[PDB]
Amino acid sequence: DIITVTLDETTSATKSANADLSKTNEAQMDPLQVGGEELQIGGKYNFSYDLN
Amino acid sequence: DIITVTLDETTSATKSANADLSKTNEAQMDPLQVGGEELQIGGKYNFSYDLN
Repeated sequence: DIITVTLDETTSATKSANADLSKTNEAQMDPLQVGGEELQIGGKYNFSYDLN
Repeated sequence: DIITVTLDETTSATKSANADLSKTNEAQMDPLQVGGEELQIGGKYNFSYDLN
């Protein structure tokens, strides 16, 4: 038996995925000055730091 | 038995998170002058400081 087929096909598929991570640090301190002079810890260490 | 499936799928998912921290200090004092002369504590220390 003869049967006619209408070819009408349309398929479409998409997918996506993304990720992000970020972190930052910034800590800075000038040498501490008390009494007109620069404070010293130990023998050669200041009250200062720098992180980045 | 023949069953027709209509492919209609749509999924979407998002997520986000962020954080902040901040701190600052700024203390400054000029050398104290009383009586026309610069006050001295101990033998060599002023009344001044500088923090940052």
